[PDB]
Amino acid sequence: XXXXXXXXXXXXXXXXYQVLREKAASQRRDVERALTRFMAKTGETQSLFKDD
Amino acid sequence: SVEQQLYYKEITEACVGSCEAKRAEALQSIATDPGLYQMLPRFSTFISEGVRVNVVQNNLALLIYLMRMVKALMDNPTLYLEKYVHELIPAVMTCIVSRQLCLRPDVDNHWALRDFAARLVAQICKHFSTTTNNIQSRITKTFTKSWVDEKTPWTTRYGSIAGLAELGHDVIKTLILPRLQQEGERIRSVLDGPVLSNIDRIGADHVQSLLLKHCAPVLAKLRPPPDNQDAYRAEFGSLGPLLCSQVVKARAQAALQ
Amino acid sequence: XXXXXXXXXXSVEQQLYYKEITEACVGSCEAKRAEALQSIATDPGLYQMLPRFSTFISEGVRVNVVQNNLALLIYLMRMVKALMDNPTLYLEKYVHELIPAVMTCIVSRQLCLRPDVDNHWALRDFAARLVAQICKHFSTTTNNIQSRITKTFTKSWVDEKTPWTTRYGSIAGLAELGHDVIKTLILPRLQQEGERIRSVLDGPVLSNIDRIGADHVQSLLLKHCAPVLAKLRPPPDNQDAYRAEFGSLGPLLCSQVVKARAQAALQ
Repeated sequence: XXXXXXXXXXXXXXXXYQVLREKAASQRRDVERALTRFMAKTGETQSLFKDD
Repeated sequence: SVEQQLYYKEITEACVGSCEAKRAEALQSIATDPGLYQMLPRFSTFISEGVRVNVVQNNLALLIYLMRMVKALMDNPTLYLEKYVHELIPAVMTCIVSRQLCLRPDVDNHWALRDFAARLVAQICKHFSTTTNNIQSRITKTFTKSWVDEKTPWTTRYGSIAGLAELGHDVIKTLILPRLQQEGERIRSVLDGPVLSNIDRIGADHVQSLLLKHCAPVLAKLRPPPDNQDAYRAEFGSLGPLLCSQVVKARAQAALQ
Repeated sequence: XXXXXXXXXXSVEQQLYYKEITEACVGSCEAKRAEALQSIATDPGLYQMLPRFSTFISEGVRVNVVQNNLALLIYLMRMVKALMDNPTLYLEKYVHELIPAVMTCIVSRQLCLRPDVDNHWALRDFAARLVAQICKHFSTTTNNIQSRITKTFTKSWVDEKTPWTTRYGSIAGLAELGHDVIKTLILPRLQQEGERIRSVLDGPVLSNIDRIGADHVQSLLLKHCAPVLAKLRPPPDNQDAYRAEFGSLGPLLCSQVVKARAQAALQ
């Protein structure tokens, strides 16, 4: 079969349930902290310590 | 959800508005993002179509904004940029095109600043010629058909020379060396004849600047540094002896270590 | 608008065939080894289990250069040999992520064990032999092959205070380039490398790893360089020829000249 016949490649299952929703929720946390850092250094800023 | 387009909203609005600290802070934001993707498809799509807009609109400030945006996309050590690169590469190289349709004067040097963008090109290909090997062949054929022909404006020739320049060493050694002298004669025809195409005049002038002050070191390696006037004879006069003078400068820069 | 999911260049069948290729490249049974070697060298029209194959073959080369393991080295280098003789699969477009792995196999620090550097010299011999098989096909074009590898080994030979594995790999690669190559190169490097010999020999206080290494290296490259000047010079005046070759070649150069006269008498 290694020369004559052929096959088909789908190649991406990735269906690991808890791992999937870990990916999604971790990404949501990322976008949270990203926009936080952005408007953090963007707008009027007051701190918790001095100069953070 | 919501925060997707929230983040998208304010980072595009900072990408367009000229709040310069917020500008640079958005750039360092994108550069320092753990796990900013899935915004990436909409991101790049915006980049492509805003490029087309500002091609039609000829707003150089938005152009350097988008180029810094691409630079920031490049500098994530998380962003597997791969599958989307086919949108950036037009959006890159079309910025190395446009039909001289801004105002002239300073834009020439801003054309030079678009060569900054050409730096990005090499900073693409080093990470992305990993293909069923496609990318470098594609871009170099593109620059080749750019570089060879006539009916080729100074925007086109200038930026193509710039992109090959950013591709580096043996690109210049193999590809720019041959019709070096012929395009030097093209500029010599731009020289010494008519006067009032000063777009084209100063265009070819900082073309000469690109050629000399990028193409010196490969000849400094190859051609041994006697015979300045003969090197002018060996490389059509005009680059010499500033070819050899810049070669002396480059040998000094090498010996400075 | 979400596009249809992709499909690779492979089939599942031929990628499992590829996995057989790889694990036979691992293969301890030399029957499986030779089966793999013949399967490489005589599958024309394969062409599509090309570069991906060769690409992280070269990546495995880098990783095992780090791992410093001669068995993976000899397996990959005979693999590249069998790649070189499968005549349909043209090398040109896919050259430029392969040849540096060969030269990294040439250069240095193939150090599994210090008493076991012995096989690595033969590895370098085989490697430079492979480079010699490369160089007869590709330098018509852009001269990466001849000019870059020659100037590479040139400035590599110039590199003082480097381990002698570098020196051996350099001079062996220059040896494999040909008769007239060495005729150019080891014309001054005859007595200059003789100066290197008697810097090594009658040299240090004690470093017998480096002593025995560089000593057999100099001996190997001596009698391997010998057929050039044997074809060049007539075999008269061995006492003068040792003066013409800084002494240390004498009379091992003269013994090799006697061997060359014997090889001529075999004709």
